[PDB]
Amino acid sequence: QKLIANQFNSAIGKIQDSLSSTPSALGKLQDVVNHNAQALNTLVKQLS
Amino acid sequence: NLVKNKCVNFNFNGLKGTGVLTESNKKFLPFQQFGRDIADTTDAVRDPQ
Repeated sequence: QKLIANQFNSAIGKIQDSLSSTPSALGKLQDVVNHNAQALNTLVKQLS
Repeated sequence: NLVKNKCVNFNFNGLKGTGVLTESNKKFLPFQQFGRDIADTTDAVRDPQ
């Protein structure tokens, strides 16, 4: 149990470091936001 | 010419428009007159007087 708890704690801390690191993996969430923003920009620019 | 805090039909330089005129801090160049934004629409104007 002690070893498993230590491993779990280390794994969680590494998860924190992985997310806190620069190579953001949230591209799935960013693609939707980018698509909606760019679609709106094209639509608003289409008036010209 | 003059109008403050009122949704009005402005016809500066013969260009039609309707909106509220307020003070701005857009540091125009000595020759610059108009103003625009990312939305390719007018955003500022210089007092003819």
